[PDB]
Amino acid sequence: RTVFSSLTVNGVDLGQGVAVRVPSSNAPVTDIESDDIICNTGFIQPVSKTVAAVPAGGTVIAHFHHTSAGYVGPDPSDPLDPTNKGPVLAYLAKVPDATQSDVTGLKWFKIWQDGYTPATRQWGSDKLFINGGNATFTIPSCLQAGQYLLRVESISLLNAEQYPGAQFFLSCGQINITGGNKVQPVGVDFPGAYTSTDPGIVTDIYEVGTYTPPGPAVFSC
Ligand SMILES: *[C@@H]1O[C@H](CO)[C@@H](O[C@@H]2O[C@H](CO)[C@@H](O[C@@H]3O[C@H](CO)[C@@H](O)[C@H](O)[C@@H]3O)[C@H](O)[C@H]2NC(C)=O)[C@H](O)[C@H]1NC(C)=O
Ligand SMILES: *[C@H]1O[C@H](CO)[C@@H](O)[C@H](O)[C@@H]1O
Ligand SMILES: [Cl-]
Ligand SMILES: [Cl-]
Repeated sequence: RTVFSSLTVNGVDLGQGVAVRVPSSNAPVTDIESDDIICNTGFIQPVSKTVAAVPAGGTVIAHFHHTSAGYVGPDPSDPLDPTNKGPVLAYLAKVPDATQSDVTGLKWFKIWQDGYTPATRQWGSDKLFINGGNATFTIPSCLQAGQYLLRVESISLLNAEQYPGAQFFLSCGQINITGGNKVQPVGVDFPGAYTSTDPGIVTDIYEVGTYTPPGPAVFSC
């Protein structure tokens, strides 16, 4: 179990819960056809009305911790329980207002993921753990400036031998991309992009040889 609950933008920590819609607990989303797959559910109120200004090309850290509280000292399952092998993924969607409550019907493009490396048997979850919950990635430099949601997700495949089984731990950050260019990427639907036939979602981790994370290929400029 894990929760994305804070952001750093080009080395500046924004603060616990700031510009993130933080779920009330670390309970997983398990239904890929639920609207809960978009940005989770049951947000801590009142939800932040901060929209983090981020230059296109800028470096963002999405901070995962074991619980919705963020860092509360030593915990062997902070940022996640390391037995919970799986990928880490980041997506953006262009939105009219990054504080708007309705997150349905958006078009999500993947900007980063950390899957599995067979030769080292290392998962993105392992790297996330080593990195103290820091999922660090850059915002594509060519993107159209404006308001976006930043969906960052940790998937535990520990029990993903059938569907339902995969456990999805995700939140949406609220960002305002500045500078940039004019690229408006093709995105996918949530729900929709993840299906019960995807070997990225239905996976026996004790029988993994190669692994491909679910969803579209990573967008690059
Ligand atoms: C995960 O990310 C956190 C949150 O940003 C990392 O902590 C931060 O690390 C930075 C960069 O090394 C520290 O910056 C330094 O600040 C000191 C003064 O406080 C200054 O003298 C240096 O010039 C430098 O800019 C920052 O202080 C620190 N912020 C925290 C701890 O809140 C953390 O290291 C990352 N964890 C892992 C395992 O990578
Ligand atoms: C954000 O900052 C990182 C270093 O923290 C760079 O690697 C990246 O190019 C971007 O400037
Ligand atoms: Cl746990
Ligand atoms: Cl460009």
